[PDB]
Amino acid sequence: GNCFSKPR
Amino acid sequence: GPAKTMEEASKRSYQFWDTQPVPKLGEVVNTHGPVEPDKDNIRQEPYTLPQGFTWDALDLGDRGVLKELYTLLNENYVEDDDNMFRFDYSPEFLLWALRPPGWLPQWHCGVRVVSSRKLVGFISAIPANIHIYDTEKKMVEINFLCVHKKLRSKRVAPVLIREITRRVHLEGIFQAVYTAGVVLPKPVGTCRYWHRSLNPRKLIEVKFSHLSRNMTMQRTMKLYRLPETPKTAGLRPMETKDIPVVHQLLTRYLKQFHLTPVMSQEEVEHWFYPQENIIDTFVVENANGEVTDFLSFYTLPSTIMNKSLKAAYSFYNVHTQTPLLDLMSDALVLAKMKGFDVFNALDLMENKTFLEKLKFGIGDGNLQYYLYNWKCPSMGAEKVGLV
Ligand SMILES: CCCCCCCCCCCCCC(=O)SCCNC(=O)CCNC(=O)[C@H](O)C(C)(C)COP(=O)(O)OP(=O)(O)OC[C@H]1O[C@@H](n2cnc3c(N)ncnc32)[C@H](O)[C@@H]1OP(=O)(O)O
Repeated sequence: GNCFSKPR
Repeated sequence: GPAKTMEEASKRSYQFWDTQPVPKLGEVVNTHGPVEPDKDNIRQEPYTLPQGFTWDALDLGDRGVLKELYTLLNENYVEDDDNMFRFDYSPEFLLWALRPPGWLPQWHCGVRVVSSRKLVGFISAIPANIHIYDTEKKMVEINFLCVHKKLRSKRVAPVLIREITRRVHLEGIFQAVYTAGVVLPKPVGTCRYWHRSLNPRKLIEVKFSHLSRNMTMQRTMKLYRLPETPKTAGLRPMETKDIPVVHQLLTRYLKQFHLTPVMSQEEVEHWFYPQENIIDTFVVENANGEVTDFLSFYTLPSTIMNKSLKAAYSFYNVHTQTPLLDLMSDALVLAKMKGFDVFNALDLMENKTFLEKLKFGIGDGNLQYYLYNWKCPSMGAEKVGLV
């Protein structure tokens, strides 16, 4: 299962 | 509740995972092999669900059932740290991820409310041959664990993990691989997501990203600006005749890492033969007609909880004659040409050689890689070759 990352 | 850093996790107590054949969180691992002897007899009965819920295997060839699956996932699946974005899995995409060669319908495990038959839970298993260090073993890749929002925190996810394990034990498989955004016992490797902007304004309005300290909107656009056309000679979409050589290139290039898949030519066709709005793959045919490199990225848009955020996810990129930096640069160009908003890539494999040079920024999410019932030393991101 993925995770939703995004720019720090 | 969930834990996102290992420091956060080492305080937590794992009522379920302490009962599972996975190495404990603090345990240093220097052995090589399973945690559990293979079981000679497997429980025939399904596990007991809480009163009012029943097991059901989902036949994704029925378009209605497949519609129930994505509706469940598109309303209750993975969200970001701040609850602003949620994946938008298309039906044709889930068929790609859930019916690869060797899929079994009893591994499309769903939970339905008895009275209403409403789909409220799901978990999946697809077969995969995994190379871990110096052992090639058949495992399953567990994906799409999902409990409906109205059923959360009622210990239904452990039941799903047990029941899918039982259904995989029945086929004689006793190991599994899987990823997650939270920390459990016990990560064999931690990979960071990086983000390369392609349309800076779209990601700033939607609040995916933010303008850096002393940088206007104008400068940010001139920064991430890209050529209209790619620069590698002989770049072209992968075709049927490229299935053998894409298998060849990928089979070999993957051997330098420690956690990799092992794909048959039928599996290489499935995972890499292009499908619009699902998977893209471009090969590099040189001046002699030989294919020397290929890049690939899959499509996964995200609903914005407030249209959609079109994301491209780096898949497998194999270089032998083109420099990986040029390969991945053209990948960014092709993603921009196709209307994507952002190019997401992990720091696994050789990705750390280009992430900074190609204007990727770091993301607030790590992807822990886990192995079930297999005890081995952990590795760094550069050794994880499994996307
Ligand atoms: C031989 C083959 C074996 C095959 C099986 C291999 C194992 C597969 C393992 C699973 C591969 C997943 C692959 C993917 O798809 S990872 C993707 C996970 N999906 C999501 O995050 C979607 C949004 N969230 C949800 O749908 C629910 O919140 C979930 C289902 C995550 C749990 O929401 P809920 O609040 O209803 O949970 P609970 O109270 O019923 O039960 C909580 C217990 O489960 C532990 N937990 C929490 N999150 C995860 C997680 N993400 N992975 C594994 N375990 C998790 C939790 O710490 C606690 O255990 P412990 O802390 O007491 O120990």
